[PDB]
Amino acid sequence: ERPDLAWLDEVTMTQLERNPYEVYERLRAEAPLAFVPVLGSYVASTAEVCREVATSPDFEAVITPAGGRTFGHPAIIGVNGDIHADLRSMVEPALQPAEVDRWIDDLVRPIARRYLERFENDGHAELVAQYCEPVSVRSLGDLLGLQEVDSDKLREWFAKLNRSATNAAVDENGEFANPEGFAEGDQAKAEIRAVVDPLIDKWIEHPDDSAISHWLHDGMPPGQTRDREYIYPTIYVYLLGAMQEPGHGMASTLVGLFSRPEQLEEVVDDPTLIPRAIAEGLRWTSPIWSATARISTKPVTIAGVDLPAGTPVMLSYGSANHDTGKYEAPSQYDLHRPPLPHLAFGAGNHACAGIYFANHVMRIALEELFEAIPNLERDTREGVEFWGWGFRGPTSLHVTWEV
Ligand code: HEM
Ligand SMILES: COc1ccccc1O
Repeated sequence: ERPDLAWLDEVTMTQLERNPYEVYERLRAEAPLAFVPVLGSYVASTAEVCREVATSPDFEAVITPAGGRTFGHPAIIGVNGDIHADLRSMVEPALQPAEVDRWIDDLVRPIARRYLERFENDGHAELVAQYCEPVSVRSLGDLLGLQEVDSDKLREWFAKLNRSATNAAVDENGEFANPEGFAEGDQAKAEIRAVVDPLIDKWIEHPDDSAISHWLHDGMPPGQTRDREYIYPTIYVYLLGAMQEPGHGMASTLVGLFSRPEQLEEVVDDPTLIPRAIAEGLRWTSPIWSATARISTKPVTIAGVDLPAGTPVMLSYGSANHDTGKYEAPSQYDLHRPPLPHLAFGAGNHACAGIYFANHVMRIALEELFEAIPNLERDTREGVEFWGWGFRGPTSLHVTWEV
């Protein structure tokens, strides 16, 4: 235990979920690599340390403890070597930029319009539930082959998997403090199995253009498919973050723009600025805030800390994206910040595989929103609360417009 960091013993899991930025501002200054007792792990808080660990030859991926309890093996985020190479080859075809550009407009734009048509003349909406989450899940769900799974159900599953995979608190002995918090993750997985097993049965015999059919068949000898137990953990990884994060990025970008009314006006007037607005939104409130980790494979010294082999380090990219070595007043959303590197998609061989797709989902969603409701305003009678340490985003976004 590091003596000058004794204050970390009193940091709680609830504090980090409600708002992790004050604790992490101290970590960035005091200890860029620091052991946080309630998380049971070293955490990397600065841009230099996160990028170093994520790209180091002396580290490889490891799943967080609660992530492992939630996803099992081989989750694409938690494995390395030949298995990781295979799972990357499995997921990459539909995410290739030239491929996304073929069909992303015809996928997302009619989905955004469908959800907008439900409320665009109301004069009020809660955009997280009514727009950002539905467009995110319906887009990806259709790409995957889950057309028949309602957006309400996809939203419920990612919320249960989020809480399970971020159920990280440990007690004085390093044991999970809230073991009952994994039960709703187990229940989501059981429901997913009941829906998806018959789809896999069908795709094995009758392949189609759905992404999960391609995960079963691509790259395989004739008449063979990847075993469903081998792909289900990556299906679960998708049904948490890939379903959740484009909605979170959309919504955080909107909260940021509302916080800078002159910048919201600029972006509504000039939608070619939407990609810049989104990149700043991701830096400003990173959707994947501290959900992944790496483990040393040899003894290594990082940020002055001598780590043995086998040491996990959580990558708190959402903190690294407020590093004041890189950014001026990072807690302020600013469209006009210079377009600098950021870590909201991670780094290294385990960096996000879906960046290009995700950026287009968020872009098309915001384009359609501002076209439909150009006089959109935040409802300032309602607070926006952000929640989450592992995955972070606004829990609601009440808006109003003159009808
Ligand atoms: C704005 C939305 C998104 C954000 C901010 C985001 C961010 C991230 C981050 C931070 C990681 C971990 C990287 C690391 O540990 O260094 C990651 C991993 C990953 N993401 Fe994205 N993600 C988003 C959307 C998506 C979508 C929509 C997909 C799929 C269609 C996707 C697929 C993946 C995959 C497959 C991985 C695992 C990569 C690996 O471990 O090799 N992401 N993402
Ligand atoms: C793409 O989904 C994830 C990325 C990182 C950690 C958990 C996820 O579900």
